[PDB]
Formats: sequence, C-alpha cells, structure tokens
Amino acid sequence: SAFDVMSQFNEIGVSYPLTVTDQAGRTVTFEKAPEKIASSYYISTSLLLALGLQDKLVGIEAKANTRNIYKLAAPAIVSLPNMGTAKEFNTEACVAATPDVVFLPMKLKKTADTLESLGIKAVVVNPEDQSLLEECITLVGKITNNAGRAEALNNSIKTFLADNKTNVSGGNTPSVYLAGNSSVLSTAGSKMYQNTLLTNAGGKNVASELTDTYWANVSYEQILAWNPDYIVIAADATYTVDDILNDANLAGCNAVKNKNVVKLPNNIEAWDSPVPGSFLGSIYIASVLHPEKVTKDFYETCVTKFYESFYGFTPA
Repeated sequence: SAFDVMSQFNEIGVSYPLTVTDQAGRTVTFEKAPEKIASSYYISTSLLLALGLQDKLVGIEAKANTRNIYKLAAPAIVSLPNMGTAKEFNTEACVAATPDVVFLPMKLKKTADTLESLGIKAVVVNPEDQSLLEECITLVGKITNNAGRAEALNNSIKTFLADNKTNVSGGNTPSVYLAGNSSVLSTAGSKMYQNTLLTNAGGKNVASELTDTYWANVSYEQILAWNPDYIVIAADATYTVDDILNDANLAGCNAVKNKNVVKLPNNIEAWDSPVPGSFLGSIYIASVLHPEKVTKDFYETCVTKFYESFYGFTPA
C-alpha cells in the first residue's frame, strides 16, 4: 500500500554543527537544534506542525485564527505572539519571544538582516511550488533534527503525486477552467501553482496562454469561447458551486450544462497553495475528471490518512 510511506521510520540523522543554505541563498549555521521556533508565514507554520513541532512554537503569523488547520491540529498555538506578515512584521514581539530561529517568507527577506543584527537566526523559505516545498521540508527537517519525519513527508507527497499522474494517464484530457477567489471571472494561467495541480490530475487549462503571474480577470464571453468541460473553483473563493450553476450568463458552457462544477475544500486547508498536503488537491481534481481511475473513496482515504499521520488528528 502507498500509505505505508506515511509511517515509514527513516533512519536519517543530522550532524551539528549544521551549515545550511536557505531559499534566499543565505548561509545559516546551527550549533544544535533550535528549541524555540517562530514562524511568520502560514505555509512554514503548517510545515512545522507536520514535522510534529507544535510545542516548540513561540510565535506565529497574523490571522492565525482564520486557519482551520490550527483549530483542528493545534488550537493552543492561536494565542501565541503575532509575528505579523509581509505587510508589517512585528519586530518587537519577535525580539520579546526570544526565539532560537525565525522562519520568514521570501517577501520578508530584508527582515532577515534585521533579525540577524539583533542576534536572532533567521531562515528564509520560499515554498511556492512543489519542488521548492519539498526542498523546504528537507531544509526545516535538517535544522530541527527531524530529517526522518521530513523524508517521510516528502516521500508521501512525491509518491501520491506520481501515482496520481499514472492513474489518470492513457485516456481523455478534459478541458478545465480554474475559477478564482473573487468571482468566476477571475482565472489562472500556466504560471500559477493551481495549473500544476490541474496538469498532475489529467486536465488541461483552457487559460494556458495567459501570461499573468497572478489571478487575472476575463469576460463571460471568453469563458464561453473556451467552453470548459469542467470548472474548478478555488478553495478560498467567496462564492460556491450553486452560485455558478445559477449564473444565467454561463448557461452556454459544457461544464454548467453537465453540472461539472466543483470547488476545492477548505474545511481543513486550502490546497491551491503549496502547503504540505496540497497534493491532495490534485487527487481531488483527478477524482472529478477521472472518477473511474481515482475514486471518491480513495480521495477520502488519502485525506484522512495524511492528516492523521502528520498532524495528529482524524478529519471528520
């Protein structure tokens, strides 16, 4: 069973002193594993929880109460000192929490210098696509002396993604419209992460020729011209499947006529950004586009096993 990889005990250790290169190219040295850890990015926080490190956290990013995964896996962390975000980093709250390491997103790269000047080790992470996420998992695993657990997480991700790609191969490749957070008219081109989820699930993006580097708006007329077989709505969208089906301006397209409209779930995590479980979004999508190859029961079992194995709770 593929699920064995999620529990495999992996005999890798870490020797200190440890010099690593972070994902901004900076060199950082650890004489031992840090015991007090701060994170100022939701992805790195999710990552730390997946490595079993909740009890070492001394600071967390803003809006922690909006993250379902903390409420299910680690609710006590929501009351930790707020480190801020790229919009505004809370330097004093960070100093006062006396962390041994702070994980920062790429957008906060200049803050690493601020923290190093104050004697605080900073590590810049950039988990913004699958390979970068996997490298970040390795990096954090090394720093925190959880390389075994990190390798199991990475193998789990690689295995299930690779299996999903093979399960869906050799038949049709349905056309798909990725609908964005703000309205059905917001969409994603090939430069976005969601496109990669979709292509690993055996679908093709009707917006592949968009050169935009983030969500971008199109017209109803363009959606009808592209005539997607399926519509997949972003996990954090404000609107729902029912909303799209009730939208008379889209009555013309295949996806609506055939009721082939779904929304990625967000009751645990949104998988349309590279959190560790994001591969589940490609399994979800495959379960919609290729249900005879990747079944709903299989998808459900993946979600349950993944969050049990790495986050210590049983999804409901």
